[PDB]
Amino acid sequence: LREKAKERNPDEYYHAMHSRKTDAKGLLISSRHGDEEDESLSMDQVKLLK
Amino acid sequence: CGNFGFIGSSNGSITIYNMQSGILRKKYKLHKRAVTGISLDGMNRKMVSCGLDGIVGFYDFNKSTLLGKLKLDAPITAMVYHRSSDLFALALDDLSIVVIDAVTQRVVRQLWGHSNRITAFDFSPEGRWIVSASLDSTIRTWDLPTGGCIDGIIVDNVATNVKFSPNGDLLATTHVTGNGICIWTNRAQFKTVSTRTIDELNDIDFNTYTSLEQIDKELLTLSIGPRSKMNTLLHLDVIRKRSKPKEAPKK
Amino acid sequence: AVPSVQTFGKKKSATAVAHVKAGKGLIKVNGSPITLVEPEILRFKVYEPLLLVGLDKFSNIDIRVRVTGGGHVSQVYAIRQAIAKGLVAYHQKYVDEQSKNELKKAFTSYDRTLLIADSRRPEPK
Amino acid sequence: RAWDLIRYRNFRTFTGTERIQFNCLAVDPSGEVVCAGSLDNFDIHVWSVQTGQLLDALSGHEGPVSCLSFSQENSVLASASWDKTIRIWSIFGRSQQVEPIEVYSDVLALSMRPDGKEVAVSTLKGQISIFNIEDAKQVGNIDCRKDIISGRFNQDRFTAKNSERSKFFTTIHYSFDGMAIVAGGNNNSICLYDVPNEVLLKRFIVSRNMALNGTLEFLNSKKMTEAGSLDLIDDAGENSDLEDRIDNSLPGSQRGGDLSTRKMRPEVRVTSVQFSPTANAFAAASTEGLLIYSTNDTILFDPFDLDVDVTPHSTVEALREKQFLNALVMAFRLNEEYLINKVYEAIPIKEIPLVASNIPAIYLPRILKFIGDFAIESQHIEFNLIWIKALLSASGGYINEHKYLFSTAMRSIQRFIVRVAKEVVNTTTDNKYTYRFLVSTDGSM
Amino acid sequence: MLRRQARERREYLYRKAQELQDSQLQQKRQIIKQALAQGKPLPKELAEDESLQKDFRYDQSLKQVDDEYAATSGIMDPRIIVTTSRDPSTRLSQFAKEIKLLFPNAVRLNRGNYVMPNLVDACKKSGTTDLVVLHEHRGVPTSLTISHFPHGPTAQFSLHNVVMRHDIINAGNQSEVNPHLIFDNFTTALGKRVVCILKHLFNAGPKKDSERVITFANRGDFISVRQHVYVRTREGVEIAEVGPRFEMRLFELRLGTLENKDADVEWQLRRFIRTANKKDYL
Amino acid sequence: KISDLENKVTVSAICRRRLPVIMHRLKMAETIQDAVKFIEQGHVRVGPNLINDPAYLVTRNMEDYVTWVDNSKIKKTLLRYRNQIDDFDFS
RNA sequence: UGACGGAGCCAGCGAGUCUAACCUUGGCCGAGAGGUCUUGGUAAUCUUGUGAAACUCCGUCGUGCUGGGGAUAUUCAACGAGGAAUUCCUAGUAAGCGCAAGUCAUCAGCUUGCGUUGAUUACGUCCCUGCCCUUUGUACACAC
RNA sequence: CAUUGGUGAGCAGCGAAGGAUUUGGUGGAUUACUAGCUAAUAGCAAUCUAUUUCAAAGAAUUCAAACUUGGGGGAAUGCCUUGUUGA
RNA sequence: GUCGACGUACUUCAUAGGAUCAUUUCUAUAGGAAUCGUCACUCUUUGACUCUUCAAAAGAGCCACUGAAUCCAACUUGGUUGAU
Repeated sequence: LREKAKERNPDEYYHAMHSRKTDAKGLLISSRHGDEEDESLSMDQVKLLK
Repeated sequence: CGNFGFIGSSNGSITIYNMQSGILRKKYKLHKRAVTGISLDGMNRKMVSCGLDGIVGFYDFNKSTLLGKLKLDAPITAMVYHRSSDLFALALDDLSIVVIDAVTQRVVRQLWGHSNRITAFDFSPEGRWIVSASLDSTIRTWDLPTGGCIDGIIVDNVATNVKFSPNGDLLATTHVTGNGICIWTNRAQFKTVSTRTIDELNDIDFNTYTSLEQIDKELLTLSIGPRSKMNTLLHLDVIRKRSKPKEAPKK
Repeated sequence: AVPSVQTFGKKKSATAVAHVKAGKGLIKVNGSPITLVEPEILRFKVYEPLLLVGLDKFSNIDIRVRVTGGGHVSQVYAIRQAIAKGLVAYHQKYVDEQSKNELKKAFTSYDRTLLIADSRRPEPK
Repeated sequence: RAWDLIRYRNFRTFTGTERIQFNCLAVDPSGEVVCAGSLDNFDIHVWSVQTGQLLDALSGHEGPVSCLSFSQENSVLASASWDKTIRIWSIFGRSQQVEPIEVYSDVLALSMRPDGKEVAVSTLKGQISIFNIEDAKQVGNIDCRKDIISGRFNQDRFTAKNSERSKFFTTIHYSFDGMAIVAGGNNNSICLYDVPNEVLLKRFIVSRNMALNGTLEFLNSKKMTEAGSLDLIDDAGENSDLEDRIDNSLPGSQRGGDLSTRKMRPEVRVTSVQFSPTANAFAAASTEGLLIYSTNDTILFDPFDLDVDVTPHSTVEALREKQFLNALVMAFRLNEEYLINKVYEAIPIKEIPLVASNIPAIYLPRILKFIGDFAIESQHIEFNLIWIKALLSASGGYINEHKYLFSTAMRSIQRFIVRVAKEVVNTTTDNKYTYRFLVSTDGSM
Repeated sequence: MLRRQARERREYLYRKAQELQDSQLQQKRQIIKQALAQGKPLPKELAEDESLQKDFRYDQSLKQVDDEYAATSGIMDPRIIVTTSRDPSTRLSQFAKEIKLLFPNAVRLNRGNYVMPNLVDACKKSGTTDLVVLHEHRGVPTSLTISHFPHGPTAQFSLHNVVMRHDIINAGNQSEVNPHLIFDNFTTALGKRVVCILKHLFNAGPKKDSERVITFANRGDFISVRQHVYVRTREGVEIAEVGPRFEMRLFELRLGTLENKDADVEWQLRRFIRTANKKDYL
Repeated sequence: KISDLENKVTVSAICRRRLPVIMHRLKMAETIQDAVKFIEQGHVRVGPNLINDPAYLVTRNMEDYVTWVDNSKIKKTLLRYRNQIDDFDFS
């Protein structure tokens, strides 16, 4: 892993770096809910659940 | 530069906006009656304003100072700034055209001859002439080097607008009647016209000086011809030996 | 949804991220205001991006700076660099380019280390 | 390699030791040392010219050395490279001193003031930054990427507004008074600025040929069809003979040689700009040729503090009344070429030095540059040399303490002395000596 | 030049892996070369492969300093930095002075607040070739590390019987002429590797009458380093001792610069193995 | 070995040296068709100058300078993915 | 440039189921091994992450050195920035400051890292002390 | 306590018989404007035909023509060139 | 410390029976099986076509006229005797 960090090549574009994002310290945010769900649900969904 | 636009209001105040973002940048308050002409240098360094109280203000533009203020003898109706030669012309109310440079702030020509209010005027693109048009149904051309009127056209409709092309190709006038734009071509783009005044040293009238053949009999003087004739004469053997082809042609 | 701009200011190991966006005019370093940035003798080192160009540039935008790393003087140099080049980048992107390079000219006439750090060193003689 | 322009011989050839290809050079003023930089080596190669050896390899850039220039006065080397860094090397005399100035983006075309005080670099952002050399801090920059005409190519599928192909200058050059910069790049605009005010003086469209590629910013939408544009269709087999039905263009070739071997239209670009050292012009190496742009004083009435009493009529009255100095300064305030020529020829030889000593100092570069551009082709050789002798004797200390004002008016004068007058003097000298031989010696049998 | 040097080291170790992988074809091409030379029959494995012989038609025209030093061996003079550990004592600063006087084309760099990554980067883009980092123990210098910079090797040594020229007497000034070298019984391939490392930090081609000499004499993995000047008499040659003497022992030799310690080790001292003290250049 | 001059010289080797394949091996695009689309859209410069056609052959020393143009949306989104985007230098 | 007494604050290294005292006083259980509880003394760069110190602020003092047996419920060792000489040193450098680690050699009577704060003076010269090089210009013009 | 995150409920402000977003089609520009057709010194354009035919001119031993082939090896039968036998 | 002889030890090398395919019929064998001018239906495989996801990127650009779709406001209708 240290060698891969030495050979990152910073001109590395993927299409998944639109959806995936990064916290303040620089590490990877992994959403602990789903990735087939949504974490925030809409107002009418909240109306039905409540 | 295209960055700045200048508004001159009828209460005498120049406001300077940015053309990209549309907001007020500066606001000069010199005049008290209506500001009828604003222009600026080709280097965005000195601006010149003229109001119909008859004062031309000269401001520095980068610093917001004024460099000076010059009081003319009539209310000024229109300014045109020739930007390469830094000479701007004012149509005064006393039916004269005051040509004044912005560097040293002097009246450098004053053109008289119009009988009614000057509707429009414009500089030649080389800045040698100024063509004006006025309510006496006339269009005049002034050679501001010599300061006199080169040509005059009595045109039946009063010409309300006069503009030169930014090359020396065309004059465009606009009259009181007629929905179009009248277009003239200057014949002095193809020939040379005499700067000799109309009313109602031929080389100096045609702006030339044919250089005389020798200035003094005790002065050495080369030939009137190409400079290379001496070298051609002195080395025409080796030049032709150079110029021969590398092998003999097949006859 | 808002016009916003992010810049970075660095000295030795301090680093400061400045987010500039349109707002009411509040300048906040690490949550606290800019008028609390210790060691209090270099508070004018932090202030000079504001006083060099006037507060009328900051009257319509709100800046926030997050500063980690470094020491006291490296953090005030990171703060002033982040504020300066963030104001320049905001006036580039959302205000006119004439005010952009007027700001660049003013900061560069004061010191261009407000905008470009001195980064890779030494010299092997 | 070095070329004698007398005997037409390549007398010197300098190679490195690493087999690299050189992209820019810079010579000493006192031409002991040549210097050259590559785009694949990150070093600068320093050769002596007297001997042929490799004197040094300067190292310290971490990117390909895009441009080199020696300061013409204090002889300090300035290199600038794609690691976003301009660097100043004190080579001569025990220093081995290096001063690196960082800059915002990667540099292509550094240029150097004629007095060696400042250096102007062009960057890939689109800017021209100007730095003080001795105190390595930026004096001022021009933001040039919005007065650049970048046309749209035929093959590309992105507009000329959003293109990043040519919105920067790959070649810049100082004027010889140090006050202006001409600049060109891979675009069809060349722009010149005045570096005190950092404002665009004028922009020149270097081509309107639609046969070149990057000329039009907006391409005619009639030519864009349901499958491709109609100008990317090769109609080369509709040709009358085989030698232009032939396609011998190997595929991914850009900037090789032999225009047949590239398959695209030739793009429009300026590869080098330079100002003229003697007369108020610049040359630009475009794709169409060496475009030479020059002013001329025959047109453009541009006076210098005339008043209402300053007139061609007034000037010839002062000439006829033979106030010769007043006629000369009236013609200078008119700044009219025919009037200056008329007064200049009407002043007699008896009082050239009185007039030339009483010329005011603001009209000195005007009379010097007039005498240069007149005397190159005028026949009055002794008259022009009398005027040059009177001006250099009467006011030749003002010239020496204001070098860069008369730096292009004095180079135009010694373009007249060594190029027509010295050739004539050589001919009369050879005639004198052949006479002395042909009558002084013994021809008997 | 970051990306160039990374991909250049990548291509070099790719080529080295490809050489050790396809080095069997070199020796079996050698077998069929000498089979053509003396007309002896060819083995079954080299006799039934048809592709190798129709490559041998092409390959019949095929045919000291090693891969890191081979490109610029005698072409270019070295450039050495000598630096101490960090916050050094005065006797280590005297020793670093003595080592920078030992090696010509060496300068000395003050060490303090220099991180070893950006120190290595500053050296290998300013164009230096070797770095000598010296470590002490209460004055007594205990280690020196030599790093050859265009991704070359680092040899780490300990120093053992150190007597210093600053410590002895005012015996005068040094010579600083390009010396002659002496290497005594460096016999193994590690011995030739250490010789090439230790001697490509001297200038190529001294004078034939260059009157100072410096010897690296191996005595059971303890390289005695002495430096002598000489003047040849009528009966022998008279040796005077000048400059520091020590014994260096190689304990590590790896294949990268100083910064990483992720480099592949070519050799390092197995101390606690069962047959440790039984062989030399172990 | 010189048998490379008959065996290993090959249109696929000259084609692996093309610009989109260099790109895809440098991880600069996820596939060769994506690399073709990106350098057709004018995102990729070698050195300073923008390269516009796919067939461009990239030598060994000239593949160190294959980057994106500045003011690229792709450069902006990779910098803002790692939120190292500094808007001072436009990306 | 101090001494007390509070307060604000700012790092970068470092993550092996691995990291860590000694000597006693006694009670109870047990066949014994021992277990568990209890107890005083000595030693200590603590223990894995949070945190540094120099620094900054706020109250208070007020600048002429050290000894044991004697004597009530004074006087007999060193030392207040270190002589002659001597060594090293040119920018994130000298120096101040703390914090971690402990990597097959070396080191814990310490060694190596890591950040924090950060200058003065040279940046010329061969005059002195030395060391080196050359003494046909060769290499192709021009010039010397 | 931050969201410089999504979804909503609302104010202030802006605010002329409404506002916003998206999209299909057509027309005009995207180079500098001398008119359509044909068998063209003129006809036609409502039509070329029942004059559209004759005459003249007009034919290189160039009776030569792949400047057009991915590399190595070969070419039974072809094909090319040269000679040859028989007519 | 070098190379020969002897001795020792080690490595490698066999290639036979039968079937099938390979000749625009026929691989040499009679022990084998195939010669038909289309009508329809069902199931299956594939490729385009349009739209789209991972998942973006770039828009042959401007202006006018005309049609459409959606979200608000406004009006109308149904609606706590019950809308969603």
